[PDB]
Amino acid sequence: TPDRLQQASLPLLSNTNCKKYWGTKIKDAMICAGASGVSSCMGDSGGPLVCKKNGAWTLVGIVSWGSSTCSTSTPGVYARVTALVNWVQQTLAAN
Amino acid sequence: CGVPAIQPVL
Amino acid sequence: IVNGEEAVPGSWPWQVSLQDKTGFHFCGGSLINENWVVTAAHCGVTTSDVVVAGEFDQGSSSEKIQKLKIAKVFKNSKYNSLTINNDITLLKLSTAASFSQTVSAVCLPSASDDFAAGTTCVTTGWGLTRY
Repeated sequence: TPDRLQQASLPLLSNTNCKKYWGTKIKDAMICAGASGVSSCMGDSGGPLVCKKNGAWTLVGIVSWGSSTCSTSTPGVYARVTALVNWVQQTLAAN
Repeated sequence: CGVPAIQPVL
Repeated sequence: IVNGEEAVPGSWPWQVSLQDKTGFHFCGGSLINENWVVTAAHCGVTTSDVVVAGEFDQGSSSEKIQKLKIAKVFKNSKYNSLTINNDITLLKLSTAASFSQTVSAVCLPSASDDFAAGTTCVTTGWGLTRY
């Protein structure tokens, strides 16, 4: 893996359009991005997928899975934070 | 949150 | 990240590195405040692993990084490892992060936030650049 931190811009896709690549593996708590010439890969897991909303970077996804070869033409799959933020807010409140 | 002190350059 | 580019050091202050006791980087994560890190459930983090904050170049000896111990690993009970669905794990730091210019929090969305198809976002990490 690289010594220094890498970044890459990439587009979000709709789950419907993403199912064209992954079929039924695409669940509701998942969000796809990429298939744009770049790709997350092994070692990137757990990392952020951030989008700028109203001037601040917000966590939209968490690097989850994708192409076993990190194909830059296949979209990467990230945990959809919007579907899990209620669990986060609940866990932080109780601990 | 979300606004770095060192602005990312893309 | 395959086809990415080197980031401006310290410009993604919420990015942390999960390294085992060996010093091996195995996953990334994001600080959501000084005591909590969000990462993926598939990373299989244990309390023997370390959260490294403020790092840019994992091969430098001169960066003032923060190596933070993990007190508890909260794997979303909804996580399905067969389908890799609800892939999120919260890590409660036993030792809180000290926020600075290079260490700070990322915002979390409201469960009602809309992020449209076609929107250009950014992803960061120390994953493989070539597979």
